[PDB]
Amino acid sequence: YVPHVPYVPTPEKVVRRMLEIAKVSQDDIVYDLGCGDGRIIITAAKDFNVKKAVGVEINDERIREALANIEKNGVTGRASIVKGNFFEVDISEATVVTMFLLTNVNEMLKPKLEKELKPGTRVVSHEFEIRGWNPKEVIKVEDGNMNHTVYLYVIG
Ligand SMILES: C[S@@+](CC[C@H](N)C(=O)[O-])C[C@H]1O[C@@H](n2cnc3c(N)ncnc32)[C@H](O)[C@@H]1O
Ligand SMILES: [Mg+2]
Repeated sequence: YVPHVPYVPTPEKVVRRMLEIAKVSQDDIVYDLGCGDGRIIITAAKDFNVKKAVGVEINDERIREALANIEKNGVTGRASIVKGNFFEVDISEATVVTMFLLTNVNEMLKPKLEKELKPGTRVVSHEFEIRGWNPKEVIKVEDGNMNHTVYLYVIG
């Protein structure tokens, strides 16, 4: 089995602000690349009423959490998990893509996004500047003692 692996979730306030910044609404399909405990797709479904939210995650410890959290939050009808490497998972149906990634995956991520996402798709990232792209918005989010940066991109 896969042993314990540390992770970094996005604080709840930053999750909300990300979805606000991307103007997430009911008609949206939200994909979270590396969804961890599922909080972004759960909040999108629970608080922003999205028709569909899909979390992609490779770590089974995280997936087990996320699956339970979906039930605990009463959003099993609209939120789901895809087990896999998000580089290898089809995200083309997304109208909004969220990311909080702490490794240098920029060079790899850019071509998959341009290839699979339709023009007008919004990409919103927590402290992940996408090198070579021009952000529509760069927003500082104050979170108690903590500060965060959120980037918004619009495909095309
Ligand atoms: C920084 S945590 C963020 C979790 C969540 N999106 C949030 O903001 O609260 C990054 C997550 O991405 C997952 N991850 C990293 N690389 C991945 C990959 N290639 N495919 C799927 N998941 C990945 C990790 O296992 C971890 O759960
Ligand atoms: Mg932060």
